[PDB]
Amino acid sequence: MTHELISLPYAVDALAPVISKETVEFHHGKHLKTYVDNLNKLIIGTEFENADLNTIVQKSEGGIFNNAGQTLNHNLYFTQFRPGKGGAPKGKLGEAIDKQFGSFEKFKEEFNTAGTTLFGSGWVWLASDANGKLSIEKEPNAGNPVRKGLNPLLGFDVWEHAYYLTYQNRRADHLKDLWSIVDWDIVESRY
Amino acid sequence: MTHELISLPYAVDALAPVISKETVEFHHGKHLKTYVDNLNKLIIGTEFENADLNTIVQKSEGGIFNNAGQTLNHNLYFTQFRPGKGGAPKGKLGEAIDKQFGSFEKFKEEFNTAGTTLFGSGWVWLASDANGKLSIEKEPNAGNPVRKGLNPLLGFDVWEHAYYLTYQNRRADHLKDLWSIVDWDIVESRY
Amino acid sequence: THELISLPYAVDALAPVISKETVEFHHGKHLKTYVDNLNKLIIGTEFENADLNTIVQKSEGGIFNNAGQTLNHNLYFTQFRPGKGGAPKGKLGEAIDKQFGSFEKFKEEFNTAGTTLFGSGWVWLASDANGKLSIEKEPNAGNPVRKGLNPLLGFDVWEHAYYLTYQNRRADHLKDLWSIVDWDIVESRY
Amino acid sequence: MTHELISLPYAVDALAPVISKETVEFHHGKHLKTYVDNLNKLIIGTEFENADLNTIVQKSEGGIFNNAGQTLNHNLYFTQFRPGKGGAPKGKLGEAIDKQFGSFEKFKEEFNTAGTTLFGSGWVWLASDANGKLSIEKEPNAGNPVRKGLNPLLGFDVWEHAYYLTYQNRRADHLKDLWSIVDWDIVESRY
Ligand SMILES: [Fe+3]
Ligand SMILES: [Fe+3]
Ligand SMILES: [Fe+3]
Ligand SMILES: [Fe+3]
Repeated sequence: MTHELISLPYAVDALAPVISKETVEFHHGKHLKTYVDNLNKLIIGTEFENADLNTIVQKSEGGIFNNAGQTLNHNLYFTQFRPGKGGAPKGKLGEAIDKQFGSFEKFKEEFNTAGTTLFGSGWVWLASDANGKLSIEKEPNAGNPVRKGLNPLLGFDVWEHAYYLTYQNRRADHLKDLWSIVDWDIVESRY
Repeated sequence: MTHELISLPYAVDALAPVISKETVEFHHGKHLKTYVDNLNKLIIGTEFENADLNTIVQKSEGGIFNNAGQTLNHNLYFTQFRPGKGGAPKGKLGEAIDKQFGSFEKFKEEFNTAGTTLFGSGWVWLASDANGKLSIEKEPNAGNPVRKGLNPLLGFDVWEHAYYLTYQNRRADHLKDLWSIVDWDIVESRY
Repeated sequence: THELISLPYAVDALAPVISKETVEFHHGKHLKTYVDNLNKLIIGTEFENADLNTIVQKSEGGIFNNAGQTLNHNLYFTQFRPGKGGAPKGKLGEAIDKQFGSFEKFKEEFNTAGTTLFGSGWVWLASDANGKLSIEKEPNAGNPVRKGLNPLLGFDVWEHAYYLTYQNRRADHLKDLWSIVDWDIVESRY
Repeated sequence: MTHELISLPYAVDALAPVISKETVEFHHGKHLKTYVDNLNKLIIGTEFENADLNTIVQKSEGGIFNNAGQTLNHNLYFTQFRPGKGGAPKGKLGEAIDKQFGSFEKFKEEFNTAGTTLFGSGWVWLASDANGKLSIEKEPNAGNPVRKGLNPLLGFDVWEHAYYLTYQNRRADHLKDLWSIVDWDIVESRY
């Protein structure tokens, strides 16, 4: 079986200046493309050869997991952003964030802090369980909450390639700027 | 007339990371407010009391010119930017830039270079004469091309307060980044 | 070949008037550049082996900009010391007093001059041959030695000198500077 | 004790193009400075306030360890390079390599492979034990062989910030180019 490189729902420069055209090209066209190609080559002749992506992330180990996890991570990452959006979440998700975190602003800083204190490469995930309970997951390297049976809602990539060309060492500034391009209509639909 | 501090056509954090929320707050909320306040003070009891800003900039000198010039400069500066824009110019302007500079990319390095070589405080302006001929004007301090009878189209502020909080001494990096927030629709409309 | 002067104090010694981050950028990046540029530009010119003062006195354009800024900062950074301030004594103390009326009066005029300078520049306290004092407003890279005067005390009003801590509050910064001025060093220049 | 930011034994642009002037400015001037500043702040009032770097790396945990390990890692990193060097090792070290590795070229490929396959952020270290035995240690994130009682000889930084501005995703290319700027006289002196 074969996994495909996702098509971006927007132009490569649609997310500037928070995510530059150059970053999109490298992040999507080089990094993600590599994870997809690796995954495809590594699952041949294995029990994951014909499994759906989520099943692979939940059960694989080693190189297969690293590539499958990164593939799922970026697929979700790239499709949750849209220019001219941002703002705050409404409806179901919006209510749960206030109840569990007190307010959207309070949740944002906890999210940002989680992403900033994650040492090295990794991901910060907003996830939920079957009951709708929200949690903030700090996932080192290729980690994803589906491995814990959780539902990944919003993920911020803190691997340096996600922001280096524009922010260099200023990861904190990048995380606070990312909220401006989050399409909550897409995120709410994952809840 | 009473010159007013213009309202921003976007949110204070809309131009991050090229121009951060803090910088917009000080640049617009503090520096520009001071120029407007000083201008309103100095023209009292003078031939400029009831003149429009453009006339003041073309005919004044000394303190009146310094504040009038900075007011006009910043009013044009802040209104020319937008997030999710950038790119290249189109229409006659884009056409004129190619015809007169060879290409947009050549225009940029030439504009960037003028900005980086300006010693001290100043502005670099893309201006047009009555026939649509373009020129790059290096303006020390509060200078503006309208003083030469030209039409100011796009201006980059290289006073250190425009980029210090984020870039410190790296003026060149700041200039390179500015292109990503230029709303060419607005600039084309001035042509 | 000119060198980047060595600070006679720790980088965080002048905080908060001049923060640790500012000293690092002002001295470690800005001054270094003016020096690296001055060395480069004078190579193969009549100023290749002249002394800094003569360069600032005869230079033009690029060479002068970097020369004036190097001399300017050299006197700037070396005129401060933590826990000093106060008032001037001896010769200079009497001069200022006689020529300005009082020290408070002088500080006032000096602050106004610095707040008034539009754009980038330096406000300088200079002295002529007969020890007559004058407050010189120098745009950009200017320095009183150009006019054949003796530079005693200079405040850097380029925005990079205070923006990290004071942003647009230049006046507040100039009022605070007096607290870290080492008058003993200023007297030694008069 | 207050740890200092090490002085570079060469110009900031001496290592270009393998390590650009900008990468040195960001890598040494921003990343290393932050790790040092952070370390100095965290150790105050702790059992490590007066301890030497190696001791801190060997016994500390959490944030102190992360910053101390990165400080030690980078100090050895920046000092082992010199323009106009490279080549192969000689002496007791050049001998030990050829011996337990086959040849310098065979050690190189092995080292390169270690660095390219380390997933996420980390360091690849050539370490020596008490008897002079050589080993290639893959250290994730802030790891250093000193923590294991070994002697660090040559370390390549594979955190993306070490090569992204110039190589972007091409880590393998960067590791290949690193050999050209290694000063074996320095390395040899550590054995
Ligand atoms: Fe990524
Ligand atoms: Fe400005
Ligand atoms: Fe300065
Ligand atoms: Fe590093």
